[PDB]
Amino acid sequence: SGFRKMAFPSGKVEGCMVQVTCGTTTLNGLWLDDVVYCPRHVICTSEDMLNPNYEDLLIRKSNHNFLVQAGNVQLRVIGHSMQNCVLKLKVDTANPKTPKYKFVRIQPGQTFSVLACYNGSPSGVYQCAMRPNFTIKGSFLNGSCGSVGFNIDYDCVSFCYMHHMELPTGVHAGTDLEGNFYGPFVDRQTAQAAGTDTTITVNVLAWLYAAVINGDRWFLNRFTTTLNDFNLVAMKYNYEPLTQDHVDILGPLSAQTGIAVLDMCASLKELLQNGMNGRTILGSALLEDEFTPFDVVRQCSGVTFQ
Amino acid sequence: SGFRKMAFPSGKVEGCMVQVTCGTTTLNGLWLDDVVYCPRHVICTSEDMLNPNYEDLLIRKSNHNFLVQAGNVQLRVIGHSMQNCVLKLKVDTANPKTPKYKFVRIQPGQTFSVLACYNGSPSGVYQCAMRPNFTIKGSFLNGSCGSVGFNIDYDCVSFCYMHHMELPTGVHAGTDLEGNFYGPFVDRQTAQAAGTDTTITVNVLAWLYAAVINGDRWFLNRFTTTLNDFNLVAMKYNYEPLTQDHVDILGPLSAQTGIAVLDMCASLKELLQNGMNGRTILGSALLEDEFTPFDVVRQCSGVTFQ
Ligand SMILES: CCc1cc(O)c(Oc2ccc(C(N)=O)cc2F)cc1F
Ligand SMILES: CCc1cc(O)c(Oc2ccc(C(N)=O)cc2F)cc1F
Repeated sequence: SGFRKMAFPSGKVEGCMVQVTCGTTTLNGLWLDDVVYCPRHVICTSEDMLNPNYEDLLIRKSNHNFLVQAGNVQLRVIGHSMQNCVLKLKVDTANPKTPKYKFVRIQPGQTFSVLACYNGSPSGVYQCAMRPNFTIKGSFLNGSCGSVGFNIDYDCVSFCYMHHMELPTGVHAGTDLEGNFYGPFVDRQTAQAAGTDTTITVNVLAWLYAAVINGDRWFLNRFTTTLNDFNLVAMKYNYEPLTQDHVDILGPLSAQTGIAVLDMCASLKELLQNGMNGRTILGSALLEDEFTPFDVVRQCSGVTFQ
Repeated sequence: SGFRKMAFPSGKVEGCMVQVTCGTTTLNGLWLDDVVYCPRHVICTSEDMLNPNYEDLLIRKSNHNFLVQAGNVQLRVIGHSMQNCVLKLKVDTANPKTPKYKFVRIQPGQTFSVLACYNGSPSGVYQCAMRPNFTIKGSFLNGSCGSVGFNIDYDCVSFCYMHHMELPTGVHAGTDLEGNFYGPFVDRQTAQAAGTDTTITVNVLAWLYAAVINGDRWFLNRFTTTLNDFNLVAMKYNYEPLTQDHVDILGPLSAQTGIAVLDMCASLKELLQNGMNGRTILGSALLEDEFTPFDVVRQCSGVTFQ
């Protein structure tokens, strides 16, 4: 019993974290096979983050300008290239701790674990979601760039995020492992403001099913609704519109608990219109939206990883 | 910026998790050097959890009755002994992934990371606190027994919890790694109810400092108070009494933010008496008490682990 914000085991990713230093800038890199991936703004100095021309800044960089340190050993850089907003540093040693892995570009609403690192050393792990405005609400300080977000399916690590920037509002932005930013953000210290932080409706519903499974049932009402009628309420509270795809994805949780998806929507509707009246759900006083339906099934069924 | 429920990197502990099977019962064990630690109720059957006599049940067990599997390899058990509520299974192979480690019995209010496991395979990691009633609010399903809680100080893993039981109320109980239960709980399926779940006052205050550091300052009032006057409010809301030791421990956070500890107490007092009026603090609608002062400093300063 009990439901917690749960991250994947980070050991497979810890063995891939290295320290990359260019000039006086040090951040983290990801060492997979014989390539080290890191944010391209490692080549930037302080005066340059306002308006960097990365192509021009890279002309003055050779392989030996990139210092890559794994633990206490220096990796030999034998080639380097820029792919979008990441650099790929070819090293002469394949990472012996390389796990089975994929590179995935996730959709908004999807969750992943972040291994926060500093100077190539892991500091902590927590669970994140890609917000609908393509930011993430993480915990990152100076030097955390290059920290990655990932999912694990048994023995395969799916890397989906690399941390690049912190916006003036305290939220965070980054790229996939191909170097393409999530959302409209750029690796420049400029005026870029995040859009509306809408709530991930399907995730709240999943979390409500998780609450029912674990004994929190006070919010179950006597009402039902339709997708169109619920979405009229979702729009007012800046909730994502619920689609039939979302209903379908919640099928398994609906079947296990015997509560029709549209019944749970009517329960959510009452919670949005009347608040929680000082009660709590799974130890929270607000509606949680960073659990996916698959996360709930995983944690309520005990899926492991080899 | 940003403040998150953050667990330690679990890689050092993942390499120690094994599967222990006795008869038809399978749970998790912790393999350090040439000893495997696991809950002693691995030797129990279903009819036996009501009133087990472990000394008698152990008489019918030999070394070869304990099947210990690390990954896909069978470990050779060459000795076994019961220490309080854990079994120590001497194996003939030292764990080559053994990290620097200690065994620590933590105090209530202290936090730690849990590596939830099933069949010796890690499933996820999350942060927990030892509640003042000596329970923990975890996420454990059948087969999770033997999962451990731990802290890391750079390169030393301090193991402080092994999971044993789930109470009828959905909370969790366990032992230190010497086999002594936290609180009055026993490894028997009996009537044992948890006491008052009081709030860890010093941890809430630490978390309020973390909020100030990250830009949430609306709760800062114009008032101050005394320890005795604040504690009169703490008692009403089932808060731990604050002591001078607690004030001293908050010194560093007080100095960094320039807010006297007793000023922050007066802010907490107003929050308890008037609620949050629908606002949030660090993304929460309730007062969080599972961050220690040391946790806040760690996450706000970027401490790493080698
Ligand atoms: C030119 C691109 C660029 C380079 C930087 O080095 C940079 O610096 C930071 C990045 C992230 C954080 C944080 N806390 O996540 C803090 C930082 F100072 C920002 C930035 F856009
Ligand atoms: C005789 C001692 C004993 C043996 C058990 O095997 C047991 O079983 C469970 C333990 C923990 C959980 C959970 N979800 O944490 C679930 C369980 F069924 C309980 C118990 F007291």
